[PDB]
Amino acid sequence: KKQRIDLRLTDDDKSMIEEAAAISNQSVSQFMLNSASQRAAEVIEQHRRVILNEESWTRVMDALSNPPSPGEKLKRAAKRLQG
Amino acid sequence: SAVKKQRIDLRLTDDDKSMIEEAAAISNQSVSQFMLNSASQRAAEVIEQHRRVILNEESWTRVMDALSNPP
Amino acid sequence: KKQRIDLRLTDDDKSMIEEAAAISNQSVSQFMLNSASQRAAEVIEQHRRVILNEESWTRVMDALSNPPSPGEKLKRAAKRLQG
Amino acid sequence: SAVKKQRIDLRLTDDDKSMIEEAAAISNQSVSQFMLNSASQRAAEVIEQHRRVILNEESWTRVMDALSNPP
Amino acid sequence: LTIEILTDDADYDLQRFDCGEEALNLFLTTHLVRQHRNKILRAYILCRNTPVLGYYTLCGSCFNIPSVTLGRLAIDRSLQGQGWGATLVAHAMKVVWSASLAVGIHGLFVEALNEKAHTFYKSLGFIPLVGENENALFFPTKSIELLFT
Amino acid sequence: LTIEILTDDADYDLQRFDCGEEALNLFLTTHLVRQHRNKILRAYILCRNTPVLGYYTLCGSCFNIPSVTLGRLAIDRSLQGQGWGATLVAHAMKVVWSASLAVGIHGLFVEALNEKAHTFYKSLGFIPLVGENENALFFPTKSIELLFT
DNA sequence: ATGTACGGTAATATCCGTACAT
DNA sequence: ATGTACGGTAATATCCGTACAT
Repeated sequence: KKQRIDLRLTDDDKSMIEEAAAISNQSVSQFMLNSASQRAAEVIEQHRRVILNEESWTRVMDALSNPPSPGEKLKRAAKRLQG
Repeated sequence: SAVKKQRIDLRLTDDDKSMIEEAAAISNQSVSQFMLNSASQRAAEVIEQHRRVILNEESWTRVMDALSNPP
Repeated sequence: KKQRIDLRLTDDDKSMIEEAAAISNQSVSQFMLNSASQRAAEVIEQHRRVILNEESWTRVMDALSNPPSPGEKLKRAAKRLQG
Repeated sequence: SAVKKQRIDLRLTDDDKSMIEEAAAISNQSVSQFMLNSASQRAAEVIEQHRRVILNEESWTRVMDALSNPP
Repeated sequence: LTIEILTDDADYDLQRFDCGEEALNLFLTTHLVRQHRNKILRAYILCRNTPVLGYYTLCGSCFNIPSVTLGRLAIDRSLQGQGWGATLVAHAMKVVWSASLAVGIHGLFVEALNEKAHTFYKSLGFIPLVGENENALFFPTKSIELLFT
Repeated sequence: LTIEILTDDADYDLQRFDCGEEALNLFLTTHLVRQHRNKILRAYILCRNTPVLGYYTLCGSCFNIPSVTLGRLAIDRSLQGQGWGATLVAHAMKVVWSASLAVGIHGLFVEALNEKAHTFYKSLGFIPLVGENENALFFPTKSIELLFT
């Protein structure tokens, strides 16, 4: 609404972007800014983990149900933590 | 290089700019080199993903025309 | 490009449609016509079958590999077909 | 009933009209009763699907603020 | 009684032919002709030599692996039972099988919305699918080739 | 040597502290401060009482079940080995565990991009995930509660 | 060369008006 | 009442021009 982005590009690049925008029933404005801020979230937030896997999800759930006892190295590190 | 220039001018909210420019700098590239690269890869994706749709329509109409008469 | 669709609706309906279009970064033109022709394909083409299922897909693949012999009823129907 | 009217006017390709009006008649409803119902259900979907995104952002910023200091 | 594909000429008629299910009769009387004319499906009718006592619809599909789908099949109440229904299924299989010889189709699906139809198609050799595909039954093109030796 | 969260005051400095991996040093020297200031992550640094010999980053996440993620952890080459790295992991676990007492978090994930790091986190008790999650290791909040009795 | 940046006039496309029909 | 339908003027937003910088 209030800010703007200005860039320059090849007529080949513009032809490709415009063709795909038309295929998407979109202006190059909305195509560019969508394909930008939609792909930019993929960068600025790695705050999601899709563990979905028959073994991985079951490992996580077994950890939640049966919590592994803290190992020797973790206990020694906790001892080294106080200071 | 081998190519020239031709501009595009779009308008956003500054809160959307922030999220764009941050990811641009995190990918070590200018706002232009970000926006354009992302738009171009998206554009190639939905330019081949439509070609496969057209292929599907073609083969469907082939099976459909063969579901009619013996010839 | 060349044709048009004209309809009338409630101001409540219009408020909802406009809000969701704004959330989608779209005009009510593209939101309406997309959400229309995108959902209309779901009606005018039941030409796809997503068998994806551990049992169903394996049944289909076992049919393709091991083709079941034509049953008695199918043979009698084939006999009744000629005429 | 209990409600009034307020129009929307959009323009398409006749080949897109065909696909819209056919599915409208197949669902036994006018072009208006099709277009509007489909748009409204889509609109409710992407109006609750955004509410869940806002909820996720809120709880994420809660966990983030708690990942800072003891208080 | 003969089975033939719908003729694109106008004034075909053949009004009412009750099969028991109101949905199938309604589809026959208000959707079938236009969808055949508009190439949405291929409609085949079983009627006498004077001009209807049955019908079925075929539609190309993908499971992608290409196939053909039998969505609707109806038989008049005066022709009680499965007999001419099974004969129409055989006719559709022959059509799909010539089409496979022509362009390549690996199977035929069939839509079964109630348990009576489910058992009917199961008596013909269709394999029952499960899950989200519970209403769909499948028969390979190899079995159709076996049917016609 | 003490561990403390990054201070939002300007001119903090503490330039170079080579850990062996150029990517982690680059992230420390050109991404960490701004991303902490912009609330993208929470950055903790291990340095002396004069003003850096290590750092780690925490970030809230969801697996949806809420959790916390350790994306980056680096230790200077003058502090060779796992020792102060494991101590920093314990510090991060204590932070995540107080945060779970506050708002509720069920676990901590950790990013391991090479086999040395994979074995390092495996020696600390993290459970190895497989498939598309091969580079992610998990530790429950119950085990962290066990660590601090 | 190109990234970033501001604004003014061309282009568009959003609205009403107007029509007859149910 | 509402579905279908045509077009004219308001609105928009697409373009250039113009700026200094690398």
